[PDB]
Amino acid sequence: QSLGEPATQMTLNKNVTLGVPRLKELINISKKPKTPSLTV
Amino acid sequence: LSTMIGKGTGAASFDEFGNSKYQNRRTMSSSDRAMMNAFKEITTMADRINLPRNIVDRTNNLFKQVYEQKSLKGRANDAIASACLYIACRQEGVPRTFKEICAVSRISKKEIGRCFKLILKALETSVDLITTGDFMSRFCSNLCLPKQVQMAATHIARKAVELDLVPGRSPISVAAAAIYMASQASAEKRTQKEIGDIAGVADVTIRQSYRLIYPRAPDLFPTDFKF
Amino acid sequence: RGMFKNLLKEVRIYAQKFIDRGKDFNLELAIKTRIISDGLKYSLATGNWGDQQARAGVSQVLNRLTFASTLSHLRRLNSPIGRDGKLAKPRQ
Amino acid sequence: AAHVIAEDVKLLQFHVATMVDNELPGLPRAMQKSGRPLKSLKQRLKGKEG
Amino acid sequence: AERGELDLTGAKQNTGVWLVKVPKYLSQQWAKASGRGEVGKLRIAKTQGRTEVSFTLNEDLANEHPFVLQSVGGQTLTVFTESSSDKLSLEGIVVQRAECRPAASENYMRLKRLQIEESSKPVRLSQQLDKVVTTNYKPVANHQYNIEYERKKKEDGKRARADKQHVLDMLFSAFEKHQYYNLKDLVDITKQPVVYLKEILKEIGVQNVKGIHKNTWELKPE
DNA sequence: TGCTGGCCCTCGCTGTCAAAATTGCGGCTGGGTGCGCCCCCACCCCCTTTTATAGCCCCCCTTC
RNA sequence: ACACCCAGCCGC
DNA sequence: GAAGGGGGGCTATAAAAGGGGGTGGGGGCGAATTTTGACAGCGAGGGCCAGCA
Repeated sequence: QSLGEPATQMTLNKNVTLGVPRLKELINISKKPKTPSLTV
Repeated sequence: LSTMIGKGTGAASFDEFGNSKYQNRRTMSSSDRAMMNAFKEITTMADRINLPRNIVDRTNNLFKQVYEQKSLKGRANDAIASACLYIACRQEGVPRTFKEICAVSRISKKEIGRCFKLILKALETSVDLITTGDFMSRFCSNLCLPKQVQMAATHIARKAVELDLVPGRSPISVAAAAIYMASQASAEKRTQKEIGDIAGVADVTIRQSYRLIYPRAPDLFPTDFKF
Repeated sequence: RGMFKNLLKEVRIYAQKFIDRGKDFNLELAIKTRIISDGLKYSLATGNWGDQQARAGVSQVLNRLTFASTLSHLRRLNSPIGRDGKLAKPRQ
Repeated sequence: AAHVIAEDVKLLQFHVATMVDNELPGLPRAMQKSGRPLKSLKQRLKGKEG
Repeated sequence: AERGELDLTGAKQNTGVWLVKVPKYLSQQWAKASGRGEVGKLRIAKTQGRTEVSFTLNEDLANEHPFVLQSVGGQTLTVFTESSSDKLSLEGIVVQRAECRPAASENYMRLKRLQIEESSKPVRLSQQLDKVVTTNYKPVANHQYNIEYERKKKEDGKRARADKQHVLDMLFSAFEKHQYYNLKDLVDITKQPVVYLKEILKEIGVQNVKGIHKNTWELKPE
């Protein structure tokens, strides 16, 4: 609950994806990410 | 207690020839099928003359009592159906004529008369004798006549019944005679053919009632009519 | 249109049933007045727009709460996009 | 006939199945008179109002 | 020389014909003329670098139609004929295409409106009845179809039970025409009561099963 | 005796596809309802006939 | 006096 | 030929007789997305073998 309560406050969907779709893409292992990226 | 098997969503239920291999057998006895067809006939018969559903439900009640009485198997179910329609129309105080039932039924007047005679003999009930005043409102309204014509014709019919000008005459004939009375005294006028069309009695019967009711005419009229 | 097709099918079945036996048929009893008078009633009453998988909620009870409510209910539109679907584009 | 027994046991197969599980693909849903697909055991246990 | 042959002499002569589009009122006036001999005059005038084509309606037919030429080389058009003697022929090849337009600019629309009134005549709309109908389901003691059918069941009569020898001769004579028969067809041909005919043919005829339609009877004694 | 390339017989990565499941929490209200059909058997009604009774109605005849 | 189905609406 | 008129048939009441036909009853004929998972093809591989040297 202390993780998912900071999920009803940020918005939905030159940067990678971020927000509730990122949370859904992280807690699912998501074999096909929408914008996977490196930092070299 | 039953269930219906519907059409298949997926194509995995179809055989090589189609036909989906799974369909409703719809057995539901024979007697229930007969009652269902009879109720369908009653509804589509009563909708034609626009009867309220209370008369339809009373007709269904009489049909179920007759069908469970088990005495009228030798006659067409449609005859018992129209007979129960006549009984239910009688018992609500709004009787229809036999010809009006015969118009919306596939059955002759002889058969419906005999079936009505057997229903009253078998189910052991009593029905009120018809009076002329029951038909007056339907006849005037379907002929599109105003309220003063209605009241005058009803008064004429009831006075002709009580004073005894018409021994043994049918109430339908003297009712249409009272219609012709109220019609041929005002601005609007109705021809013999229209009266026979709306009443079912023949024009000869209207002339018989006319020529027999014509003496003592002002006594049959109400107090004021605006001649 | 669909219900007149149904009525024509019904009078066709009736006319066949009294023409195979070899006699004329009366047209007045042939036409079932139940069909058109009941199906339009059923569809406007229930809001299910078909002969019971069809569109649902087409017809609603009028919102007599204030005059603005009545006008806004009479001048309303409705999209068929599945209302539970977690889409974003058509709603904008 | 043997085909009568086969079709009847296949029908009873379908009815026992749709008593146990109704939402499965392929077979048509068993329904009451006038719509309303009947609420089998899956429809009573799984989902929000289960 | 054959029925299907098309005469091609018109193409060999290189005959050039004109195909022209005209509006419908000109066609109606030409139909009303019924081929009296003359419907109008076709005028052509060629300048040093341009041409001008027009048609003038007959004064008697009325009681200007400029022509616009168009491109032809996009297609090759030729005209053939069919005769009542089935002798096909080719008239020629279209070499020039034109169209006819009215010189009336503003008043012509009025005629168009009148043609709209001529075209909105057969389209038909629902009406409102002030009074609900009276003559529906008129009270009648017996239906016309019912009284005709009950009348027709009086003189045709019920099927009288006949002697055995005559119905046997009838059934074998019918068997001579065709091998198999349906029971309802035998009842119609022999004109006998169903139960009696069934009793007679039980002795000599026998049911054979056919899965194609139903179990039917055989009139053969063996 | 060691060496060689043919196909046999086994494995399996992979594309696409089929199967099957899920898709916020709570709540107040009003309204509607509750396949497709033919054939073969028993059982009953009407087919006749007679006659009284009378109103009703079809059909033909007659009038002008 | 219900039970499904549908619709509308409330708070986040 | 439209309209009014007359004569006659229809309706129900009982009852008997036999048989044909009508009727009802039973039975047979045929608008969105994920992960797990298998089907089916293509392809390479170790093995098995007759022939070479």
